[PDB]
Amino acid sequence: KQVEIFTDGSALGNPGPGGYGAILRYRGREKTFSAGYTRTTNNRMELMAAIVALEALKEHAEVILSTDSQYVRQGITQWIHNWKKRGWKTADKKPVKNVDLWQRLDAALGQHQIKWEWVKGHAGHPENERADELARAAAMNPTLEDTGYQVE
Repeated sequence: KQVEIFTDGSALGNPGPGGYGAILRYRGREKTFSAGYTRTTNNRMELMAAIVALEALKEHAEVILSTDSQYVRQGITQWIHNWKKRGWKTADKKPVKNVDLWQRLDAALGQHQIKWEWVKGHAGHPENERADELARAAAMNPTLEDTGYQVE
């Protein structure tokens, strides 16, 4: 009884309009999530896609989460454990970039058993390609304010 999640996010500027797409599959069926923000970044949308998909889980699960985001992979596999040791601050004592979303992702995660699948390209990954199409459509017609976005 595993849940398969496929996520992607993108933006059209640095900061610009952006959006996310997430696909959840469980016991044969599929659910889709997508929303666009007026001023955000690619990395924030890559993170938001995973957050929204995991927050949709209403009971503890065994999850296989597939994403091609290098940023999410680096946070999960390289950075988050050390950021927690340092109180979510860098060496210059500033809050970690996108700390709001990393902390929200950590809350959305830790209740589930997650196997991360770090995919590279779209070839052979149709759900990831569709998640990208959803994110791009959302970026072309954004409705929400990414209140946590901060310059730099």
